[PDB]
Amino acid sequence: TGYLTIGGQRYQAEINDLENLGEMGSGTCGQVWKMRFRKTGHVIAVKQMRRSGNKEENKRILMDLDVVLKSHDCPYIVQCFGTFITNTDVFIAMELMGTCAEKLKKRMQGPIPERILGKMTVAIVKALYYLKEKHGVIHRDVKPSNILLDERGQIKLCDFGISGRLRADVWSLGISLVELATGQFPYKNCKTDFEVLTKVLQEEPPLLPGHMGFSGDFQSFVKDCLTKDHRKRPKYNKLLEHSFIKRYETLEVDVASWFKDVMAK
Repeated sequence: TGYLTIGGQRYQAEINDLENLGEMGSGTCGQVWKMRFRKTGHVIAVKQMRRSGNKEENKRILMDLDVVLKSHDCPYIVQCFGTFITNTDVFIAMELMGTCAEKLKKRMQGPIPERILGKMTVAIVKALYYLKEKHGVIHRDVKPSNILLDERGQIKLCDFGISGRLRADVWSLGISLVELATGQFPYKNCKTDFEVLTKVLQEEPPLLPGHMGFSGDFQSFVKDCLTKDHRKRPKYNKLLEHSFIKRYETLEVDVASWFKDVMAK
């Protein structure tokens, strides 16, 4: 707070040291800017919390930050370099990611390959397990717009603005994987949230289709995530033993190149 820690080293800085390269996200958990140090050109993400802002949004920004600051030892969660508090704003400095999984989907204009989703699942399951085990934290909003990738191949979870302390996170992962694997949100034509809830309860889980070349491992994993009965739905420690996860923990996947190629389309 008032200076930044990067590489485990402290650098004095202030908001005036940064130039604004424009907005990357806003709306649910604050305005996020891409920003650049005026003297070096190095780039970071900066979330801005306005003192005069919507009070509910400010409560979300602050919960998210609380979790990010707690999670400095988790490599699957975006890291915070520090904060600047002015009379009118709070600026939260964070490591810049390349884009979210939702944008990759839209750019791809179709299915994201299993191998990429394998890496993604590993990272995201580990992020959720860390949050749960270390912090008693549940995310409550896992979805492609909250999954961040970069040109180095890294994958992280973000936006814990409505995370609760003390089930359905696993379900939201399963759904996100089906969405990304097919390029179709399985609750596409639902006009209303309540409609989506009725489908979740009344219909069979939206499993991965059988004739797209998905491995049995990937199909099994998704089917486990999408188990409607919570007594049957695996704990994270058991999902981390799943063969799908074991495969991609080890497997060499060039997510970095994949990502650069997609971002060139």
